[PDB]
Amino acid sequence: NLLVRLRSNMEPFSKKLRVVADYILENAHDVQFQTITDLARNTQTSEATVVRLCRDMGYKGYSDFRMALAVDLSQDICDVSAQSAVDSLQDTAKLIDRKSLARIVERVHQAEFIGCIGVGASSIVGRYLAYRLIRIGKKAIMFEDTHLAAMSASRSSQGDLWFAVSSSGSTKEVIHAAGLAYKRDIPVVSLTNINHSPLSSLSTEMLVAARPEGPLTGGAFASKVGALLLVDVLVNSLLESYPEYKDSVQETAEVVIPLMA
Amino acid sequence: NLLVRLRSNMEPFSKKLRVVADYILENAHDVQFQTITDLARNTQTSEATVVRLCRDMGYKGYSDFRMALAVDLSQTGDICDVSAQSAVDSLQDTAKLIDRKSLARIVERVHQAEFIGCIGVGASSIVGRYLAYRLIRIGKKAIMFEDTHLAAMSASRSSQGDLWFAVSSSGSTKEVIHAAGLAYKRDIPVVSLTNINHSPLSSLSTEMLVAARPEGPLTGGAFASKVGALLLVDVLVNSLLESYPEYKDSVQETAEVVIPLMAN
Ligand SMILES: CC(=O)N[C@H]1[C@@H](O)[C@H](O)[C@@H](COP(=O)(O)O)O[C@@H]1O
Ligand SMILES: CC(=O)N[C@H]1[C@@H](O)[C@H](O)[C@@H](COP(=O)(O)O)O[C@@H]1O
Repeated sequence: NLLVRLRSNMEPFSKKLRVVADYILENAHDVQFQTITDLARNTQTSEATVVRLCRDMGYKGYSDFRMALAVDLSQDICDVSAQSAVDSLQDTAKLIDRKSLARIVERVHQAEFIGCIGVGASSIVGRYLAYRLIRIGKKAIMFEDTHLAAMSASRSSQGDLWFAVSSSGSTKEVIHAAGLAYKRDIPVVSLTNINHSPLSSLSTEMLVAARPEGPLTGGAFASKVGALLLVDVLVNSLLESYPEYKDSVQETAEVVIPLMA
Repeated sequence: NLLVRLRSNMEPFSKKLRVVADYILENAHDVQFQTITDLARNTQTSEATVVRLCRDMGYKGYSDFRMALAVDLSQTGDICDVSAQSAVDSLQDTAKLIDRKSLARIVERVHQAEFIGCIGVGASSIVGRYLAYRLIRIGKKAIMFEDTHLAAMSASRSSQGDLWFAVSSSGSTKEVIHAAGLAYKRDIPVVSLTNINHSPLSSLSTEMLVAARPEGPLTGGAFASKVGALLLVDVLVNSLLESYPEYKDSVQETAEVVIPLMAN
């Protein structure tokens, strides 16, 4: 019925607003999975125009409108769950840009200190990255306290590198912390499931997994599995280009032997 | 080297120890991926016998021995596509292995549970966090601990209506077992999520779900091992959503309340 309201309330809109209004009507199902940056790009308008339209429909902004749009459209298990994750792995392996991956490998190799940022289900992905970095002997820290991450990002200096782990690239405190590093000329690598988002303007490099999240599918295993695959490839490529990291894999494995039963 | 020492220094070993020395000398590649509980079973000897072999050989115990073993063995196309392919094979292997009778029972325990405690360290922290996250999406109270002191203290006072998940590929991590063991001993259900059928943890588990690809001393954290542990988490919560469609209201409401935390 929010569609019914859009058509009905479309009467008073200017040309640019009606372009976006028309776009959303004809692409309702796909817009669930688009960021504000996507919708502005796809309509050839601006983010300011999208927001202005969402406000005219009664909403606080784009995220709020998209949430309503998702609820509006929504109105064997082991094998389906597994197949959906196999598909996303495959799709992600096709999408991976090898040249940006190779630059990212060199950035990590050169980094003295790696900070990672991510909340909600992205906290799982950022944790796996920091663990895998620690396995090869890098200093890495994962923050879900976005206040502490903003404060670290704000004093960041040559030698540091940041990963912003966010499927949507639209999470306010994650973007804020990442942007502080970016504005200081610190490399920021984003791990996302969407090509264009607010975070992309604040990233020096991006890896993109398959299956963008919508309002009702955050944390979906199909979206998270591709993001974890980005982490896996990155650290295995580091291991391949710099075999000396294998000494660290070995030593970190040895020192937790005394922690076994 | 450890393998040469096993060979030559085994003259002085007893028959019982010889059986274990012989099994290892013949199966050494696979022994990397076995728990003390497997080596004992596969040789039909006690875990005490296996330990005695290990210490006779100058190691602290089975895990120390198994680590030297993997290092001793160690001296004998595109990276994206191979890393993705392993994870594919692991997912499909885990899917075929899933015991659907256990899974249905585990779903019902979760449904009944008023409080869910989750325990895991190192790379298993990632799996336990995903579980607690997916629980919180359906409106369950779930806490993930990697502080194993805190996890021990909570488990030790655990009471009717609680349920624990012990996340460990090996089921052999000392402080994780200890905390799971405390709940188990107070008759509170414990569900283990591992990548091995037999382990110290299995004898302290009400139920178990087993992912493919057992970890070895030099492959802890491998994405092909973790990807199947995460698939178990997904299938668990998706079954719940299928049996108890009312959980979809929490999925929606948990999605709604984080909208004001987006940039737009
Ligand atoms: C759509 C949705 O449910 N969002 C919530 C979580 O599920 C999600 O994991 C997290 C991080 O979002 P990201 O920054 O896009 O990964 O954001 C929100 O708390
Ligand atoms: C073999 C190995 O390196 N083990 C280390 C980690 O990589 C592993 O994730 C953790 C928990 O292991 P689990 O309890 O078997 O999951 O134990 C060890 O710190």
